[PDB]
Amino acid sequence: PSEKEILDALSKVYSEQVIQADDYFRQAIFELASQLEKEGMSSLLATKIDSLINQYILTHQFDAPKSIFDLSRLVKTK
Repeated sequence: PSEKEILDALSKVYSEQVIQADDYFRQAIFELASQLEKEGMSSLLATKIDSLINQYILTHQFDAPKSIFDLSRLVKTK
């Protein structure tokens, strides 16, 4: 479960029309992916993406594109 796979999974989520259409989630994902790219992965960052993706999933009543669930899965693993 590598630093790059998570970064790519973030980018996949970021590119989603429903994420692009929403200024809070778009920027949030953008910031987390930049922190990862810059500093690498961490416990903390894992926690932050987890919280953001939980928030996205719950806010949308489990109606989220596959990539969101894919990302969610990856950061849940660690």
